[PDB]
Amino acid sequence: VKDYKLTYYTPDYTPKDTDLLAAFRFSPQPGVPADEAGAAIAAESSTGTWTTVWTDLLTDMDRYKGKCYHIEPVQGEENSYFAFIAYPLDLFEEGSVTNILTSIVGNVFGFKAIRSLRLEDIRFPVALVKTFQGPPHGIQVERDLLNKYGRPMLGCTIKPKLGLSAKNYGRAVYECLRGGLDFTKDDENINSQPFQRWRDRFLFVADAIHKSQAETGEIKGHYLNVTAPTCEEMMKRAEFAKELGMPIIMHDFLTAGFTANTTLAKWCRDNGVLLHIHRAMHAVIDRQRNHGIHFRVLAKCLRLSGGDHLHSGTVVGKLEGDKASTLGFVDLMREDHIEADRSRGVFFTQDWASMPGVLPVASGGIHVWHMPALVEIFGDDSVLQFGGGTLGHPWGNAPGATANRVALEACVQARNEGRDLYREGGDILREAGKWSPELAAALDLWKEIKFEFETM
Amino acid sequence: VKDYKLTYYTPDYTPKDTDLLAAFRFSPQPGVPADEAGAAIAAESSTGTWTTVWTDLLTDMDRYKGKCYHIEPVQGEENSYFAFIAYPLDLFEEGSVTNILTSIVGNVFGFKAIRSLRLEDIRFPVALVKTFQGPPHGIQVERDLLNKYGRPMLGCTIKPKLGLSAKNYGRAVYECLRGGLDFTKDDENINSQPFQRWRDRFLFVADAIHKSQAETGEIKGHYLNVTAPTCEEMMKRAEFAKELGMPIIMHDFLTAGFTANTTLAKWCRDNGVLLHIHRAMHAVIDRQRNHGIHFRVLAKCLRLSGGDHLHSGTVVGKLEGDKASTLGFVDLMREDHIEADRSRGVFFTQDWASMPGVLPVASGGIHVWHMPALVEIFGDDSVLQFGGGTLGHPWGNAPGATANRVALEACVQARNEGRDLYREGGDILREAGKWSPELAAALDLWKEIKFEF
Amino acid sequence: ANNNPQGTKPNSLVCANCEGEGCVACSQCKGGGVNLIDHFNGQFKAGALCWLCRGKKEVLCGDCNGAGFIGGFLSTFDE
Amino acid sequence: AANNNPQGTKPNSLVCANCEGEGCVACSQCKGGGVNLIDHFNGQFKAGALCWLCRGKKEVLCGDCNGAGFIGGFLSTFDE
Repeated sequence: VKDYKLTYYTPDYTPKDTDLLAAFRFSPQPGVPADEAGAAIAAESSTGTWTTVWTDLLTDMDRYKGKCYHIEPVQGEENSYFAFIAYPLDLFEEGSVTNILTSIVGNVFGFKAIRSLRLEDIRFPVALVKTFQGPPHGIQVERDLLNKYGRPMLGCTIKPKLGLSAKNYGRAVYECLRGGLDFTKDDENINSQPFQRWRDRFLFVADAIHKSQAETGEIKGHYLNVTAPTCEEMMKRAEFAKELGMPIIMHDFLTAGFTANTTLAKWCRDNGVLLHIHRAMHAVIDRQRNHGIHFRVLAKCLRLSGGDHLHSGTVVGKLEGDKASTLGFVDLMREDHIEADRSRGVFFTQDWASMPGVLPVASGGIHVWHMPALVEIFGDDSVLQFGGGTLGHPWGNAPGATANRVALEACVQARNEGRDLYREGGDILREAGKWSPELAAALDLWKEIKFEFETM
Repeated sequence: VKDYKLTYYTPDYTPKDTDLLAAFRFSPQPGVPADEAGAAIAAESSTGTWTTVWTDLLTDMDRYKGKCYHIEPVQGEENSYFAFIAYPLDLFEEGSVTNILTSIVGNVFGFKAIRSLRLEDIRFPVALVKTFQGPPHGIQVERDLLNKYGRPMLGCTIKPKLGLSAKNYGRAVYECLRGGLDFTKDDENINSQPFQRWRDRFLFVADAIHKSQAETGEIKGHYLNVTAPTCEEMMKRAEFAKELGMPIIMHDFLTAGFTANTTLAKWCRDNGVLLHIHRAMHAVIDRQRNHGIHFRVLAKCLRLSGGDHLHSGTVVGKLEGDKASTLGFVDLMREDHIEADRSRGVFFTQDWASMPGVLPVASGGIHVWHMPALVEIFGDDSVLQFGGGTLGHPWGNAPGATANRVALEACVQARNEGRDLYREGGDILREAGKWSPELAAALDLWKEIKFEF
Repeated sequence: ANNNPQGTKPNSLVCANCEGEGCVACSQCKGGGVNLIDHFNGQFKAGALCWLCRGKKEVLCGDCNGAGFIGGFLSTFDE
Repeated sequence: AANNNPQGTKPNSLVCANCEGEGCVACSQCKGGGVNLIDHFNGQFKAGALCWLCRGKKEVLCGDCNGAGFIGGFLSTFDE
């Protein structure tokens, strides 16, 4: 406002326990200070004024005001700062993610005096956490429905095939599920397209599931993609998939939106199916390290809106500068109390108030020689998707599933006995691939990795 | 067949008339050529293989893959190229724009051998344009419904928004509309907060509309925000706003999604309501000039999905370059055939097959002294939203409304007679602000006259 | 009063025409609150309340419509 | 195998090295011949019949260019 400290930058202010905190990383134009830029970010995402001539008729003021309470520099980067600001609780609707997004990130990202702006984290109070539904089932309930204890679950997307009839699709699904996998995933581009409509696909996939589950002895599934053009088409696909007796469905929450995802999560909670969320079109928002919305914010918003599985990305190839951040936001969506740790990317202390957790899905070009690492990093509360590491076995679809199953069982059983999994990965796999030709062929096709000379 | 050929970069290939074309601007890593990067963008956004060892198991291929056919470089910039790609028609389903999005801009943006990637334009064939519904009403039907001919429309936003009871909200709306405006707009943060729920706000707004319209004789309106947390709540709000007799509603298509926007557009067509689309949360996708999705692609996707008005932002203070581009896509919202003109950002020739238009909306802190410029740039097929330019008048809200109305009518009457508006706009405003006190007070408060070239 | 640009302060974001206060002093009655001369048709006669501010002695700023800073959204999106 | 690199492209381009951009390599148990030449297990596979690995096709998928021809994308790398 004046020499007077902007009425918005109040560094001696401590936030209540019912305030929504937000941490922006901003970089301002040449010739603009940092404190004024912080106060301006605080005023843009609220009443858009510093003065008091508009929002003063009788008494209402300073209540619906986003005070900014911390500005610091970023170590290493030049001309780049962290701004912590804090919003009241009366600004937000009860049970709506759309409103929170539209209120925080509505039109601040277009501020002219700012060269770049990123939203790094966010903290929801418990008073606001308890007005949302959360995931339909969670981790324990979903583990009890399928009756899979101890090990992580396996899956195999059918990604590269396209233009397949519905019957050959059902046949490949049957061959995979019979061999020893647990789930199977539709390509996310597949919808009601002229070479393969949706009702035929649903019919034949259901037939394959029933056959393989009846002749194997355990519960098996297939993520059917119910993403549709309208609310009506989506609910119609979901009703028909429940009629056939399917345990789990699929959806993507960035092209379809948050209104459709909330609606589908409430339907899934009423009717008792599990929901698998597929993060597509996300690199458009959270790839560049200087503008956009980091992905942990969207992971939190998804844990609030609804979803049981979530794609999180593997960490077998990343360095410790990003493996740390990914492990951070993987703990942000499984546990119940997360302490602030800036090395792992967590900015605020978050308490989830006994809301269930979601389940991380690790996918994308992985094969058998990675199994020791994954079982050590993600733990056993996760899902592992094998795109090409299954359908490419030298002699079929079912043998590849058998190979992956054998490798996973060997690795888990070895971990239970105390053996290390970073020094003895190759040893475990080689000594297990001796009484089974499938695992021998699989080990011979791909190649060992030897992560970093002994470990990591 | 070896990747000494890349099988995907076919420079002599000529795209059919039933192919969906896309134009990317990319910048590759230090050490990768341009042709390989074009072929890799074509393969990432399709079957992700260059080889035929996987798909072509049974004599079927080449009909579900895109192919680069032009990799010209960018003039001026260093290490940046344009890549044109053509996708077959049988890859996308009908009526669904989420499918187009998730099939083009899916995982391609996460490619590793690319430093940055942006999507600049897109061309829908008529075969695919003809399967979407489009705008509920359009432009002609909308002018006929509201009965306002030969001038832009006038609207006002309400900034005291937060912490104002429902009845005082209704009284402010009544004062504004009675003065001479056409539309009032509901703020985009106001849905159902505990200090002001939605039903008891729709009530008082409808009451004010009925009073002012039965008193003035014209047709008045207020955009009522129906953005809800679910499909059911959204439909409930829209049905209530229709029962009261309201002629227009509002929505946010980037935070609520495209499924909800298509659902609402179908409802609005079946029930005779107009739909106004607010573009919140857009700079998070399309601000930086080197990563994201240009806004004209989203404007096209909107015209396909549904909507009658669309925010586009003022163009009066953009000097050049980034101004002629804006005008560019305004022509992609009102016209029916647009020839390729790279100087204004249009990459491909687009033909809309007699699908209706969309109405631009300008906003963002404009006052009376901008009236000539706007009336000359956007023409008469647009809406002009005023913020402080109406609520800040020294006398009240009805005087500010009257001031803006008088200024607009003067500028329009001056343009009709054949007078240049860039040169002598301020002269017209001053010659009109002599027999009206409100316009004189306005001309004296917003001291900035103009930049008169 | 009439300056060329919207005029941010030197190396800052604060508005200049008001120095951040958001409101300015009426340039018609010179803060007095009473008219000085006849204006339109002898209907605003000297001796009565000022015709512009109507006795408040303060009007809204112009370049920064009460925002106090320039780059905002109710004062800037005319670019 | 044919190349001992972990996973690598050609010097500049994105084309994969091990597979030379074809996506399929030659079997390493029978050297393209197509018939065993030594007992490979206890007694399950005896020499003189179809190769146990490739089942008589003499061609197998490639390890790094995981069926594709290059070194990016959802087939040959990890999702961040």
